Amino acid sequence: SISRFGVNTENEDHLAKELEDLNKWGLNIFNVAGYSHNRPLTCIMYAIFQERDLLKTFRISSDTFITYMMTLEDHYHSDVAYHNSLHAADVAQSTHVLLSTPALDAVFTDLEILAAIFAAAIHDVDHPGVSNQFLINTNSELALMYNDESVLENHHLAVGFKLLQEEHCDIFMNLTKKQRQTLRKMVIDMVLATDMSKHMSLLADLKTMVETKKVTSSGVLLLDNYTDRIQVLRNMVHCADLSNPTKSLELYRQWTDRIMEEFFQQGDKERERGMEISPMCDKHTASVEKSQVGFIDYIVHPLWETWADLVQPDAQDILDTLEDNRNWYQAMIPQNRDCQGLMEKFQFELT
Ligand SMILES: C[C@H]1CCc2c(sc(NC(=O)c3ccccc3[N+](=O)[O-])c2C(N)=O)C1
Ligand SMILES: [Mg+2]
Ligand SMILES: [Zn+2]
Repeated sequence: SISRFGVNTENEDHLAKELEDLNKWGLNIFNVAGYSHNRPLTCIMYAIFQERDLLKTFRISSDTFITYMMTLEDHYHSDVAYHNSLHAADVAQSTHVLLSTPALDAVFTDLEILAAIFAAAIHDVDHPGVSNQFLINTNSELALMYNDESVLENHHLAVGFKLLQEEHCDIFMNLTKKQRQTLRKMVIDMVLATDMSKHMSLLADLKTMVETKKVTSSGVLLLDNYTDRIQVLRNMVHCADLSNPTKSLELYRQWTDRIMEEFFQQGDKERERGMEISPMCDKHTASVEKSQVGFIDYIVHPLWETWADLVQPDAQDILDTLEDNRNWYQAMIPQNRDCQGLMEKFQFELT
């Protein structure tokens, strides 16, 4: 029923109401999902692009764009609990908001805007619901093909890009050859940066950026060159990928249930195979609450606190919500040694 929102629906009134919060951190993608015949990704990407006049700027037809997004959305596994199209929509919509932050006003080109939103949308496509390390230890075709390096993240790129070639799917058809090679380079860089094994190198570099930042007379970050811009961008996308815990508790509890169920599903495959069970993946032993606090203290808060620095005072509410959600889980509970599970799970790579 009628694609002005690019999707079928029987509650355009409630879909519209919900898309009023398109530009806000508080948008509810679960609701957009429920009012779009579970096409949250197609729906939110279609809204974001009209909102940013991106289809105009890059001469992308509504049909080309809906045809591609639909296909991209088809390539997220609906039987995977967390890494399905709801996640991709969320990260896309979250990048859209981060891009609007006042400290970054007019800092990026339209091409960079396009790349960052596209990267967010494709960053987990065709995710099988198991980790890089799982794929490597079981000798998956994907691990062989990509030499055990950012295996899934290489696959998300191949797939997202491959789908441009489907009939009526080339949303970049009208870019210049130069724009296209620049977009490809930036998206590759951003999607590779969503590999959690890089989290600590990302974060160290973001801290250096923070410590020597410059802001204009207005109050807006001064980003000297390409190198500085793509670095903010790769951090922005990693932040969006890690934004679940900074969202209202109503939303984060749902994201938590989902990733826990996907972790448990990997653990069962590990148990079934006689493998050691990855951290947080053993349903018989996991403790969500304890894990929440550790994950927020060791991974999420250190990052968002640095992003909040970069763009101060813009991200203060984000940081506040994050601290409230942490204390919510903490209250249910009756340091390096303690962080060891996260280190094992994320496999931080030295550089
Ligand atoms: C106790 C739970 C709470 C939520 C959570 C985790 S781990 C986690 N996220 C990740 O592990 C993650 C983050 C960035 C990129 C990839 C992943 N991942 O592969 O799961 C979340 C979350 N909702 O983002 C542990
Ligand atoms: Mg990923
Ligand atoms: Zn993701």
